Order: sequence, then structure tokens, then C-alpha cells
Amino acid sequence: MKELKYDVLIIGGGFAGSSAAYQLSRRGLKILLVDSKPWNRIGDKPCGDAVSKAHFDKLGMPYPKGEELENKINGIKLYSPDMQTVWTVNGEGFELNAPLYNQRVLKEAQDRGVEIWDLTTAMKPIFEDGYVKGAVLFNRRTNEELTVYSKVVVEATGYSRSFRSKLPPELPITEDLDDKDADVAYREVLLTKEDIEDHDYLRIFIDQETSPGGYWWYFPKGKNKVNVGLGIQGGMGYPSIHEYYKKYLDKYAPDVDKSKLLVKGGALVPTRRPLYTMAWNGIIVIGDSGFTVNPVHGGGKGSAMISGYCAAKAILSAFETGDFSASGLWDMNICYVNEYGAKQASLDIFRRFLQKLSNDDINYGMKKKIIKEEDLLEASEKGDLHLSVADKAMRVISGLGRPSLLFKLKAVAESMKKIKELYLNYPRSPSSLGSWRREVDNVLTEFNKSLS
Ligand SMILES: Cc1cc2c(cc1C)N(C[C@H](O)[C@H](O)[C@H](O)COP(=O)(O)OP(=O)(O)OC[C@H]1O[C@@H](n3cnc4c(N)ncnc43)[C@H](O)[C@@H]1O)c1[nH]c(=O)[nH]c(=O)c1N2
Ligand SMILES: CC(C)=CCC/C(C)=C/CC/C(C)=C/CC/C(C)=C/COP(=O)(O)OP(=O)(O)O
Repeated sequence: MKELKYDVLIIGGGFAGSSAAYQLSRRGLKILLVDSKPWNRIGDKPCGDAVSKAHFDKLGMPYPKGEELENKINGIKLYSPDMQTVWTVNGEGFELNAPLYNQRVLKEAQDRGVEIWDLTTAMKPIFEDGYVKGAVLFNRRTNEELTVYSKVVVEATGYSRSFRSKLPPELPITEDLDDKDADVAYREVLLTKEDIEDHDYLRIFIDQETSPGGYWWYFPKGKNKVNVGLGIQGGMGYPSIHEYYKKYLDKYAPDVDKSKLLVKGGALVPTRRPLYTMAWNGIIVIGDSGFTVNPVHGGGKGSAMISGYCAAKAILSAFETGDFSASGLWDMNICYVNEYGAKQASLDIFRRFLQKLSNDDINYGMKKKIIKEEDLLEASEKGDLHLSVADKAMRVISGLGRPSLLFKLKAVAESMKKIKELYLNYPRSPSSLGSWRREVDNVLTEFNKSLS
């Protein structure tokens, strides 16, 4: 078989892989990125396509321009199940043409020295002496099977986790996730018959009956075009999401023209803390493959880009030291936990609480102003549930005259506090990973039982 030598092999060219490629470019490294999809389809996984502007501003990723930016976003309207209470959170963001932006990032990375092979699948790892050392690839453009050696593989295969899942199962980098720690989500993009009211605002609709464990959404892509969809929690035995969509679409999108559909599709999305380690010998995992998605609102394009930024940093450091061991690449973990992972862990707890609340609970809490709509924004910043907020919330619901899980909010805050402390003390080396992990698992196990 043909054998090639690269510094870095990036597997997957979505927001995660393309960010890593972009952030590693113009540095004199020999980099190959591969994706199973043809070029003009790269980036087209079903998504609501909404990304906060802050992520581009902090990472130095290109702003979306032209046909890439479908609609400027100025905030989000959050709807109670009975739709009688709406909370507004203001903030700048973009409704993207995801494939068009994604492909432009890749083409610029390519112009900046990164080699790209589309229609190419990494079929199996090269693994020897405890190290990932590359991949066997099948290039369906050339109908060639190729062996590529790399100092580091960047695993950016999305939810498929189609490379790291083929590594020896004893390795931390092969960590799987519980079925209940992901959503299935489905969306369509449609034209609308009436102008879209406040089209610069996303709409998110909480409802445990029409989207159990997730939510419905209505994300305008223009004055007369909307991305509408829902996500529901996995591992709960729920019926087909396509059947939820058909049944309740009219509730959330009565204005759409069902004859003018531009795109439709679904996929899985992780909703948990990240991989306990995103680094091992000769490999870093990023994006959905590394469980980088915000457990509460399900947004992962922004955090995918953050994970690509951290990966590039750790890899550049590893080429300085010559150390591509787990230890040599460990800054991946330190960087990612700092930038988003600790926040995710806190929100992993909070998610579990939200998914157990009833519609009556959520209607009541929102109507009684259990929190300010402004406290929502502060909490979303680092995923913190502060004392004064929790205490006030408890006083607000103190008149409620039925059993409710809302009264567990104080204990939720306590568990969030516990897990945040653990992530603030992320293991400085691989040799501490195991005992730290068991501490985190114990916090989660104790929390689960508290809600049962
Ligand atoms: C319906 C729906 C809606 C939303 C969202 C998800 C879903 C399903 N999310 C989440 C967000 O879309 C998601 O977190 C990111 O797109 C993940 O990007 P990645 O690059 O990690 O994976 P992604 O799956 O995008 O890319 C993985 C790539 O790897 C390739 N690949 C896989 N295995 C391979 C192999 N062995 N060899 C070669 N290539 C391989 C695939 O071809 C693919 O291009 C979201 N996020 C957000 O911020 N805003 C939102 O609006 C939403 N809404
Ligand atoms: C549909 C699924 C599965 C996920 C969606 C993921 C989401 C909700 C993405 C929204 C991203 C977006 C457009 C955010 C902009 C709106 C907003 C409130 C941004 C807040 O960011 P900040 O910059 O911190 O706010 P400020 O500008 O007020 O400081």
C-alpha cells in the first residue's frame, strides 16, 4: 500500500475539523484533512445553523459574509409550554449558511497550506506501541487505499466517532456516552407566507409533551424563510421524531409554506460534559466526537470551533517539545475545560433537572418569574447557578401547593457547585485522570438518584 508522511491528520471537516485546520495553517506544518463527503456537501449536517458572534470574536475565525450570512441575530425569545410567558435574551449572533461558510473556511485553510481530500474516509487507525500513528484511508475520488502516518490525529468525525471508536476499548479516548446523554434532533428550512415577526430573534419553545427532553425552535433565516425543528432526549423510548415534527409543526410554524421546502433532515447531538480526556498518545478528539455540545441549549458549532482552537494550540506546543504522548498533548484538556468544558459540566447537571420538570412546573416557574430574564444570561455565561438566584427562586415558588421537582433547585445548585469545583481542579496529568473521573461519576450518580 502507498505510504505518506504528514505532521498532522485531521479526520472530519465540519466546524470542528475545519477550525483546527484553519488555526493550524500558515505555520509550515504538513497537514492533511479528509472528509467522507464530497466538497460541495461538507458542512451540511442538519443544524439550526445559529452561532453566537462572540465565538468568532474570541477565536479569530472569519466572519460569515455574503451568502454565508443568511440573517443577523439580535436575541432569543424563550417560550413557556403554555406560550403565556416569553423571556427575551439579547445578544448578537448569526444564522449561517453552514455548508457555504464551512467550505470557505476549508478553502482558505487550503490556500494557507492545508491539503484536503474529499470523498475520503479514514477507515481504521494505525495503532502501535500504545500510540495512534495515523490512519488507513480510502479515497473514493481516486479509488485508492492509502496509509497516512502522522504525529497527531485530530478526531473530528462528529457524533459518528468513527475513528476513535475503533481504538482498543481500554483507552480513555474511546469513551462512549449513555443514550440518555444525547438528543435526536430534526429540522426543515421553509419559506413563509406572511412576513416573519421580529425576524432578528430566534424562538425557542419549551414543551415536555411536544419535544420531551429537548425543545422546538423557529430560527428565522430571513423575512420569509425559517429553520424550524425540534430535539428530543434519546434512550427514553420516545416514538419517531419525524412523527413529533409532523404532529406539532403547525403549533410552532403555522405560517410556513409546506410546498416550498429547501432542506430537511435529522441527526444526533451529544448533550453532556466533554470526553473526560480529549487527548491521548498521538491523538486529540474535538467537536461532537469529543462531546463539546452545550448540554442545556444543544449548541455545538461555537464550542466545536473552541475545541479546534485548543487542539491547534496543544499540537503547536507538542511540535515544540517533540512529545506527542497523552502528557505532551494534555494542554488540549486544560485549554478546553477552561474555555467551555467546565461550563458544560455544570450544565450537564442542570440539564438533567430541566428534563425532569413538568410543563406545569415550567409554566409556573416562568410565570411567577422564578428568575429574571437577565439572570438567565448571566447563568449562561459560565453555567453558574448563584446562591442569591437559587434562594430567591425558592422563595418565589414557596406558595406552590403541590409536589414539584422545582423544590430541588437548591440541591441542583449544590451539585453544580460540586462538579464545577472538580472541573476547576482538572487533573494536571494523565496519571490523575482515573481517580478524578470516579469523583465526577460519583457526583453524577448521587445527583441522578436525588431526582429519581
Ligand atoms: C438538528 C440539529 C440542530 C442543531 C444542532 C445539531 C442538530 C443535529 N447543533 C449542534 C451542531 O450542529 C454540532 O454540534 C456541530 O455541527 C458539530 O460539528 P463537528 O465538526 O464536530 O461535526 P460534524 O458532524 O458537523 O462534522 C463531522 C464530519 O466528519 C466527517 N467524517 C466522519 N467520519 C469520518 C471518517 N471516518 N473519515 C472521514 N471523514 C469522516 C463527516 O463527513 C462530517 O463532515 C447546533 N449547534 C449550534 O451551535 N447551533 C444550532 O443551531 C444547532 N442546532
Ligand atoms: C437548535 C439547537 C440544537 C441548538 C441551538 C443553539 C443555540 C440556541 C444557538 C444560539 C446562538 C446565538 C445566535 C446566540 C446569539 C443570541 C445571544 C443571546 C447571544 C449572547 O451572547 P453574548 O455575546 O454573551 O451576549 P451579549 O452581547 O449581550 O453580551
